[PDB]
Amino acid sequence: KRNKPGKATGKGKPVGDKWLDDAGKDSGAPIPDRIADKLRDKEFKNFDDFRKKFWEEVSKDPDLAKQFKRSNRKRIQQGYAPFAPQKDQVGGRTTFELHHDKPISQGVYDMNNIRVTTPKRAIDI
Amino acid sequence: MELKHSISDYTEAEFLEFVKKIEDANSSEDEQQKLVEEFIRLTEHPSGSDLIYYPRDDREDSPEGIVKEIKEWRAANGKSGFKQGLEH
Repeated sequence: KRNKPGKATGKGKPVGDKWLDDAGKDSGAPIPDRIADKLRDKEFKNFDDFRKKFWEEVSKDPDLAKQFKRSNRKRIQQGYAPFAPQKDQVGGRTTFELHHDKPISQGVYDMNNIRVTTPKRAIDI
Repeated sequence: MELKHSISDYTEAEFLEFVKKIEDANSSEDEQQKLVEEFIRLTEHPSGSDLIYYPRDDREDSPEGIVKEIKEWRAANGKSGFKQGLEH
């Protein structure tokens, strides 16, 4: 399903100054509502394709960009996922990941359902 | 290349060049991940990749700041330091 193409849909959620503090929690972190507006109806070859445009939009949001230090800002500017804190990594999974809160319907592109998580939160892939 | 076995085979200047290569981030993503993995292997610092991506507020977010924290932490924990070069 992550390798299948499709159309971005949904609203996202309002987000403050400690956005990815939620990434390791039960909920994970939501797609910021304003980021959600910029991706709606775009078509994606696979979920890896959505991931790149998402982090690019995050880098262009000053309120989100400043929640990262210099090296992570350079990554998201290039569409790469930021490094997660070392304690929140799992082996070679060093970077924040995009996952789904609830079952995907017949989907993977529903931005009400997409969560940013730490590798550790999503340890059992 | 003369092979590195530990961080003590690096002069501080050589290690700063290595950290600047990482900070420059001109490599492929795969190469960048392998450079950070090697960085952690060499420093043995429990912060791991946090020295690069989640630096503490009380030093410079720069290769020089990273090398300074590694140098001070390793010395205080009775670990081997950098090779002395011809600056000494």
